[PDB]
Amino acid sequence: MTQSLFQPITLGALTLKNRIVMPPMTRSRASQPGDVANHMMAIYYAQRASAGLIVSEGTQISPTAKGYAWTPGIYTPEQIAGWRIVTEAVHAKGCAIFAQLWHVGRVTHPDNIDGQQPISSSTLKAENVKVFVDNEPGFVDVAVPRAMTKADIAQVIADYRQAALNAMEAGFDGIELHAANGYLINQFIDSEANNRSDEYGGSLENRLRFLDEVVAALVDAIGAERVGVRLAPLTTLNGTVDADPILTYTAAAALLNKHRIVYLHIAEVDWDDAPDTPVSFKRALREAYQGVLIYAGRYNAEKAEQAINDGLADMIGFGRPFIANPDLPERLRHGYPLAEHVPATLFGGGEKGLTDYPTYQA
Ligand SMILES: Cc1cc2nc3c(=O)[nH]c(=O)nc-3n(C[C@H](O)[C@H](O)[C@H](O)COP(=O)(O)O)c2cc1C
Ligand SMILES: O=Cc1ccc(O)cc1
Ligand SMILES: O=Cc1ccc(O)cc1
Repeated sequence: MTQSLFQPITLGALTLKNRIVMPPMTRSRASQPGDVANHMMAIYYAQRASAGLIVSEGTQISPTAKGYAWTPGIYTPEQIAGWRIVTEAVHAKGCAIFAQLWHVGRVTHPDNIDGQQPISSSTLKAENVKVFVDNEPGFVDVAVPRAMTKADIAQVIADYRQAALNAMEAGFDGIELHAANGYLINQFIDSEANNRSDEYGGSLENRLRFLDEVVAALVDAIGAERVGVRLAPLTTLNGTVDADPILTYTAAAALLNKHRIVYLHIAEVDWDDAPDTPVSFKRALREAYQGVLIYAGRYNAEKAEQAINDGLADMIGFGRPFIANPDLPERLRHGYPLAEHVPATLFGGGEKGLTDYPTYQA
């Protein structure tokens, strides 16, 4: 029935139109050279501004934080200006937008990071994990990362902190820390991906240290009311696996709650990796974290409404459906049929498969 889904909600200093979120979705359409957010991306996001909140596709915080060809960066003056075009376009439509600050850690190839060697919590390679390269050739197997030294850690935190400032300069309403889907921070969090012997490995407290320090920096830079964090407790598609996900992530949620981050975003499904997410686990997260809770992963109107009314979620993200339906909210509200996206145009290319999905017309 969707009544709650269409109720507004306060997100820090923002008052959002509804509970629908356009989750972060890499489309790899950044202008070359320079990986700059561009005009077609601005049109793309503005077309979907009826969402209550838009979270931008992952945007790398540095040259070595990139994992896929043509993804937009947020560290150069040009990239900031490029993103500004996007946020202004989105704001002109009346919608809030957060920048997803990204660092892929070991999920990359030297070709995508100026020949450099990928960094990670440890020297563990992601099993059968491929990334894309060039400016095109194709997919290639990820490389072997090198364990991050204390200097590396201080640098990445620095890059995250500056990226946050750059996001504000770019006009974003806030930032989302990508600590999910097997990327850098996730590589510290999950036990089976972190084999460090120092303060950033071993115990649960140590495995959460990097997340704690990065968030501390982000909050210090732009305020907790403008900081969101994304986690992926149960999925493992990109190579990260935890030994006790339920405990690790309930703890992570409690930790983030202390930082008073504005929202916690849970990535429940990653492609066809949809692990059963116990309602009991969801209720524990609801108690561990008291802010705005967002979930994304195979939701339809019914399941979204039910998640909100059961007290499990405050907002719900719809990813793939938003790709093919710029007016997704209107369709969900009326029960109009949803167009399906074309996998072949998800990444790279131009406007085709990006801005030419029409709004609904009976
Ligand atoms: C083309 C595509 C690119 C994605 N890129 C991102 C991203 O950059 N960052 C992220 O955290 N999740 C990313 N996601 C995951 C989505 O945000 C979302 O959690 C996922 O698609 C599950 O929701 P859905 O079943 O409604 O599509 C991507 C998904 C797709 C389909
Ligand atoms: O096919 C191109 C491509 C670019 C970046 C990716 O993330 C995935 C695919
Ligand atoms: O398909 C690209 C992709 C990028 C980042 C993720 O978090 C998940 C998917």
